[PDB]
Amino acid sequence: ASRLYTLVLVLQPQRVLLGMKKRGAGAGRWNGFGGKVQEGETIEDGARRELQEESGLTVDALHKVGQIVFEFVGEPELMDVHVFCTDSIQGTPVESDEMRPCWFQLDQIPFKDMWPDDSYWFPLLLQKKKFHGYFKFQGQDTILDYTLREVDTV
Ligand SMILES: Nc1nc2ncccc2[nH]1
Repeated sequence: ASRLYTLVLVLQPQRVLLGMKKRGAGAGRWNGFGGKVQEGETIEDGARRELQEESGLTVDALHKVGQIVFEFVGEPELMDVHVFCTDSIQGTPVESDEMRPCWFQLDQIPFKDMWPDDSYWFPLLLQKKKFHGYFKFQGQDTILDYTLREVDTV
């Protein structure tokens, strides 16, 4: 019982784009851009669509970098998050009622204001490693258990 989500990191040689979510799921935290995959839509097409919706940016090729499954205790559905990165975008990041984008130098990624699991897998993304992870959460702040391994094929 899992539901598909996407997550896109615009990762350039010296900086990464994140968005401050203003409401709803994950509000108040910096995040990549993504959301639910639609009926009849490929995961990658969903990732490209959500990047545009949430950041205003157009991406062509997206590179698969990981899969992370999230369990929230007390919630039936697991989140099956397909993570992608890109270094070539078009457009300029757009602030909307839903998200405030902002570039971060790689040594200044705001982990204290991000979901706590990101501290584990972001360093792999930064070194161009691919991964499979699982995180069991209680609430939005507490990781009860996790696994995380590097893979050759996402
Ligand atoms: N970047 C990111 N980390 C997350 N952790 C748990 C749920 C959703 C998440 N999005």
